[PDB]
Amino acid sequence: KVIHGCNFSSNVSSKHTFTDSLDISLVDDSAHISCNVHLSEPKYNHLVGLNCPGDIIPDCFFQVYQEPSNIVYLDSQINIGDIEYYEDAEGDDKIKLFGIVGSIPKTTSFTCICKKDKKSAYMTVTID
Amino acid sequence: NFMLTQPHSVSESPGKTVTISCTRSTGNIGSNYVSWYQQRPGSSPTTVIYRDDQRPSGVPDRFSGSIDRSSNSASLTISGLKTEDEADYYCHSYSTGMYIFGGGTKLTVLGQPKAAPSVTLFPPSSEELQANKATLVCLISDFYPGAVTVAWKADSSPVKAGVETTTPSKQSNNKYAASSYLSLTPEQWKSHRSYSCQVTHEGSTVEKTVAPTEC
Amino acid sequence: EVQLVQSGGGLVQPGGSLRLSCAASGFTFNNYWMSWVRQAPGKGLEWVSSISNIGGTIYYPDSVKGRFTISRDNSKNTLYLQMNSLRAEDTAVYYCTRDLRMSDYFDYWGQGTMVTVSSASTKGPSVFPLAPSGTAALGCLVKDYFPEPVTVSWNSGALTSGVHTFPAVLQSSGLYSLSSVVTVPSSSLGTQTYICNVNHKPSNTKVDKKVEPKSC
Repeated sequence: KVIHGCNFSSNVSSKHTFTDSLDISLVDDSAHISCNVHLSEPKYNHLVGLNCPGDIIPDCFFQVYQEPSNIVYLDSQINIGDIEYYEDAEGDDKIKLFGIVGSIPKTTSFTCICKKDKKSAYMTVTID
Repeated sequence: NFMLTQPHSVSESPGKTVTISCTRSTGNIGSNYVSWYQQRPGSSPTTVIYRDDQRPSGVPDRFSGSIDRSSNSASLTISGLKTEDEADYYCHSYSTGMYIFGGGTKLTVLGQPKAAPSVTLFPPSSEELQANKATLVCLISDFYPGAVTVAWKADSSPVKAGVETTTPSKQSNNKYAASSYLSLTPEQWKSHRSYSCQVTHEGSTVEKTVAPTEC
Repeated sequence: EVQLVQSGGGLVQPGGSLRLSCAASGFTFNNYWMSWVRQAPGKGLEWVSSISNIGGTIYYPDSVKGRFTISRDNSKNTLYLQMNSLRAEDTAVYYCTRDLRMSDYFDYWGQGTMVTVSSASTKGPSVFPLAPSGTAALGCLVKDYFPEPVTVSWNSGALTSGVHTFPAVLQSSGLYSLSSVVTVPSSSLGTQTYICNVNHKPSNTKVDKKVEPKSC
């Protein structure tokens, strides 16, 4: 199974395969580039998450953003009942995921931040 | 990881300016943000610089930070010194999962002339030796600013073990005093030609020596 | 305003345990990282532990990894530091901080609370004379006592000029030592008696020690 999300680490990880990738050790200090994920399916059965080699802001994916600054809880944002939260570790690599099964009332978007040194990569998810 | 190294102390007169360095031992000082913290005596720290050169609210523009990518060093600069600027200052930088602090720098805003320490060194008493013990007592008083460094010699060889040294404490005449004790055995006291207490204050070093002699 | 009110430390014997608290107010507790930073008396800042917004990330240095545990209770807006297997090297003033993770710095600090790890018990000092070699210095050594303080006088209060009683050193044995020195005219070394009076009330210790010139 694939994780619909972004791998910002430079490890060649086997436990986890993401749909998108963007090596954080590439962008300018105190700047950001985005790695966007769009999901559009009738009834889902997907894992969503990221692999961050620095620090994750906020505490995704229980907390997500709306430079973002509005911290929100994912259960309130997607407004679905059963959301499974998962995590993994590979040294400094931090893998935070969430599983989503079923239908979604309203199309919702949210952002999660991977920060490494002065460089921060954003991951914005849209789900219809 | 890395280390951040600051000078032990700096000093200047009111209204003058002072700069405190923070040299990163390995890696690039420009890779991670540097922050600076002020700590007045007996107080909790407060942030005066964050993100290399940003000032929190409440910090006047007399404070400023800069980053030197060639010397791999960050700097805090304080101009138009006031008495309340007298503090210990710490630089800080963060790498993933590790928080690194500089050693700290004493800033003395001079309120009197610089003053050399008066140093007295006492050898172990006959009483203490008969109790099968040996202590060397090195008394340091009347120095300003209140920053000193103590080292002990066995003859001319450095002594690293058995050394207990107090921090400077403010006297009644606003100068500072300190003390350093070297515990020895009676044999290593008698089996050397002399021991030495080396006090360094503001770059000038004062030395006193005592020998295991009866007379 | 933002507040970090730290709660209650104390004295612990080595290998004991102790819990520190930090009550936070004025900001959304769930949206910030928080840290503990300590400082041994006379020494520098040393980061102890950090915790992310709601526990997603926790960081420790190896000096406390396995012995200290950071946690937080968002329903009480409180940060905790659970300290176990305490060593004497853990003696420090522990500070509570709020962090801005995005800018890698501590933007607010607590007032601090002192934590002392000592196995020392009450013990009176041993007093030794520091004999003198136009003016001469003499004194007496007050050694291995607990707890503070210790008062020293010379000649029962008759001699107070030229007297200097230095602050104590805290040894790694947990015991204190200090020294009192008095500068006297060398011409009186043969004719004036010098007795230092050392008093340590916690142990009902009173010592009169005469400091004589060396016979040689």
